[PDB]
Amino acid sequence: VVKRTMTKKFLEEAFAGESMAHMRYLIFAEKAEQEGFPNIAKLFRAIAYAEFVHAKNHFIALGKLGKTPENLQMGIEGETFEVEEMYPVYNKAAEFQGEKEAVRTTHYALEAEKIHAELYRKAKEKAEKGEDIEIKKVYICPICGYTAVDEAPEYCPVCGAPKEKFVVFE
Amino acid sequence: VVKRTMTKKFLEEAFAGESMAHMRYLIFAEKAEQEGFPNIAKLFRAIAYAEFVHAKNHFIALGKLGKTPENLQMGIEGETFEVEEMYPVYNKAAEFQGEKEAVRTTHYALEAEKIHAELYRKAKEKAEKGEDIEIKKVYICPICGYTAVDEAPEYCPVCGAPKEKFVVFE
Ligand SMILES: [Fe+2]
Ligand SMILES: [Fe+2]
Ligand SMILES: [Fe+2]
Ligand SMILES: [Fe+2]
Ligand SMILES: [Fe+2]
Ligand SMILES: [Fe+2]
Repeated sequence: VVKRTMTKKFLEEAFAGESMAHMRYLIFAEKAEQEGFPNIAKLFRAIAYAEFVHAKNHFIALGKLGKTPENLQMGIEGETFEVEEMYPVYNKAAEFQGEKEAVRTTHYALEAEKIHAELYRKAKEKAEKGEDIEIKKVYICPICGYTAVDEAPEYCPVCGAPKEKFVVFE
Repeated sequence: VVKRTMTKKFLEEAFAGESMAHMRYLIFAEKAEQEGFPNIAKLFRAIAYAEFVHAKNHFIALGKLGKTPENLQMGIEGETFEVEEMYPVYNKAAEFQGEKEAVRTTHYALEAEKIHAELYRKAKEKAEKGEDIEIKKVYICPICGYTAVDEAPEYCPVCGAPKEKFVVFE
């Protein structure tokens, strides 16, 4: 595990950089697919995977990956920070500055992170005891990220999207 | 597009936070699968997709998504930044501080970003004239992110992993 202060900071910066490169490449892969460049999309998805490999390498070099219950706990703490501190403040500041699009994107994320924190707390209770959670499918709204387990609601309560738009993970 | 300075900054910070949560969750999904919790793995994967949605929303609200040629150009500049500036410095610093694990993860990423920059330059040439690239598959090394289009060397030139371990995008 890396211990020296400057190298640790540089790897955390590189982790952030690789995560953001991965994410832009996923966003760009979807746009290329929509514009009629399916091979360009394939290249973006593939390079996105390479940047996952690089960020995973940095993250393990920093000592941050543990067993499932501990990884769930990191999930819980991050989701809790975004629900209680980060997104309420960023949403209030956007409203204060009149930036309606940011009001919306921060509202969307906040309502979903409330769900994520609760799901990871239910998961951790099972993983603590060596059990897997019993969920069969998870549905995700592709507009706002709203997350539902086992059945999709009739429409998304956060953005109003129809049940038919939800993405299924089975 | 968001224009006020503080809101823009908070959206950039939220984009970084959602990217890193997505990346953590993909890393955690793989560890859950290895430890024998496939339903917790499925949960991490679906919630990572929700964070893709939230990041993509902030990224569009900042006005950073364009057409494929402009997105490739953002690719080129980021990859060129990592090759000529960021990784050489972080790698030399890790070496100076004796942090061999960081020397290795920065070396792995650096050699692959060299290839990414060149692939995106080749892709943009075609995109900016309305044509798709012609590629069949892309191979990615799961140890260091080495990337090869159409034909792969029999062993990864950076870490030595055999071609059978490469992840194939087709
Ligand atoms: Fe990378
Ligand atoms: Fe979340
Ligand atoms: Fe929604
Ligand atoms: Fe999120
Ligand atoms: Fe790269
Ligand atoms: Fe490799």
